Amino acid sequence: MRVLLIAGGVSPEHEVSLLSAEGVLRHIPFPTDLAVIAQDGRWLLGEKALTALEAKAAPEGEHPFPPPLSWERYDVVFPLLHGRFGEDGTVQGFLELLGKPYVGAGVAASALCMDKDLSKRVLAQAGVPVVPWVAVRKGEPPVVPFDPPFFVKPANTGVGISRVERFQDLEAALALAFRYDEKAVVEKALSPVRELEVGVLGNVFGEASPVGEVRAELLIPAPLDPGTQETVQELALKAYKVLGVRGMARVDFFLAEGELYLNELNTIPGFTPTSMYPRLFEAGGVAYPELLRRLVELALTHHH
Amino acid sequence: MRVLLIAGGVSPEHEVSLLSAEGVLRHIPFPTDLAVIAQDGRWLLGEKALTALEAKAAPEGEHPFPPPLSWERYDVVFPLLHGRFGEDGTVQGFLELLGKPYVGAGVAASALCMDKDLSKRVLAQAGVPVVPWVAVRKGEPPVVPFDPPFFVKPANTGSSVGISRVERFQDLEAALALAFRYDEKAVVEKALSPVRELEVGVLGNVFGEASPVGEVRYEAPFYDYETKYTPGRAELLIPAPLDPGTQETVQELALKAYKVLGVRGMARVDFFLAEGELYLNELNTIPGFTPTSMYPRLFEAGGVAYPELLRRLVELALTHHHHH
Ligand SMILES: Nc1ncnc2c1ncn2[C@@H]1O[C@H](COP(=O)(O)OP(=O)(O)O)[C@@H](O)[C@H]1O
Ligand SMILES: [K+]
Ligand SMILES: [Mg+2]
Repeated sequence: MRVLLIAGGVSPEHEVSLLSAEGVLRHIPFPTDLAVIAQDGRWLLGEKALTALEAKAAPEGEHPFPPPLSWERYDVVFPLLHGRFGEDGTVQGFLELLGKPYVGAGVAASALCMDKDLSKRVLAQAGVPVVPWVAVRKGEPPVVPFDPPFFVKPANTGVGISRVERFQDLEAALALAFRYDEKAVVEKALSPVRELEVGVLGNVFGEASPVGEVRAELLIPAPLDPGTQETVQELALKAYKVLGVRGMARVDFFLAEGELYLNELNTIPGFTPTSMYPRLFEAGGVAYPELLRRLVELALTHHH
Repeated sequence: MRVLLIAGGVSPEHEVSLLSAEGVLRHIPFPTDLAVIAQDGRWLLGEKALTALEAKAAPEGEHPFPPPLSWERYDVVFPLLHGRFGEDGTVQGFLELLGKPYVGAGVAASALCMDKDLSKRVLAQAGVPVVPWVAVRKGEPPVVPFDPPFFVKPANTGSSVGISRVERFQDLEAALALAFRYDEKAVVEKALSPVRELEVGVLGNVFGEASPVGEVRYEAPFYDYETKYTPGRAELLIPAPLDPGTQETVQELALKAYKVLGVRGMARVDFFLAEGELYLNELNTIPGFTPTSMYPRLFEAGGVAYPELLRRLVELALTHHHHH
């Protein structure tokens, strides 16, 4: 079985995407070719991709989309792209039309988990705790029922984020966010707050890894009481199932005043050997080569 | 200025899509080329695409995806595909990576509006009244929180394909198996009867304008496939016979759901009216443009002639891409 690895991308996470590709290529137990999307959207195949990998940045590519890629020569595609044109369902839709099995969530789950507003609406309706938030659309004035501090983020970008401490500064933060997305979210900023992260693996019905914490060091496992550790994993699996995520997801939480809040589901998390998602499943008995093998196997299982 | 019209698809609504292409091609006020996705997934271009149209069905195609199209010839793509692979964000995602302006909703809104489970979760959270429902996975034991009669559907479907009305729990397993033939996730809704079916068209990007409210009448048990497209079988009341407050409320809820889901271009929003209570049934981001179709007739009743509706759909696509 041969695997195609697509990395880079036009998003600001182009570099960290290439760093994830280097770690995967160094440990995947399959023959794996690399294909790079340069920052200008054009593709690099063959040796120019590896050259772009070693340079850690591909500013300009060769082939405009769609690329002259021998799709039939690969059994599984691993979209290792972060952010826009990576985790938002566009590349997934292309692969769906190519008929190629691919790692990770499908079009609907990728687009939903990328939308900071619509994902919370789904999660809140399912009974999953999330931080109080409001959507603001460009032009329409904002209606914020809570008090500062807020976070003002572009809803679909995954840059333009501001921590607003005075209501006076809200119009400036919305103006900054609106130049990257027509819809913005305003989230109540919790403080003090701890960040917890847990990995899920599987198709719709996943298994949870141990919980980790970001304090920038990675506490693995996170120093959590037995009850809180369980609720984090339970809440992650529920959210994973409600959104219909496939393959994998890193589910980030907030812990404040003893309350858990689902922060974000990442369908293509950072994947260096030292990244949180591989380290969490390593702590759970799933080593990095085995983790990559299972992700490929799950891509084929869904494809029947 | 040149529009590429894409019709057909590998969804069950393939033949419905070719009918809509004929209606759009007849009145579109732009130079428009047709491309057809045959039922095997392979594309027909140029003269073969037009021949596939007169056949009213395209079983086999020539070019595998992606097709050898000169995308730089076309300023706007009009995906006139219904259902899976066309209305659910997959084709939209391809057009996004191509950098080409296209008519209709984006990736997220298309995928969300094609999922009868997730869409209702968003609408119910935003306070939009919906029918009580439950989702069921393939091979997962069904737990129906209410009592029959039911409507069992695949979560991703169109033109009433795979939908069953259930009156006994013994008939539920057979209704779910029929639904699982078209989707791995099913929905089980509480059947409303008697029910009136109200439909209203929306036009615009996120902040839309509503058409007059129309109504669907028929003698069949429900608005099924044969009723929807066999001419004369379903009768369209345009505008619908309603109180002023009722037509107003339908339009307000249509625009509200349209805005929450971030729909672009167009949508036909369908409602249930039962015992004085309204219920939003579903949103359709690529509605029909065929002779028995409600969307263009509603805007025609509202003063927007068929060529003008298609002109604004194309211009809205250009506005979003180049200016947002
Ligand atoms: N809860 C319900 N109560 C009454 N009729 C229903 C209900 N759900 C579906 N129907 C009937 O089934 C038809 C199609 O349902 P819908 O959810 O729109 O599926 P599709 O998207 O395939 O059209 C509707 O026109 C309606 O007549
Ligand atoms: K729909
Ligand atoms: Mg439908």
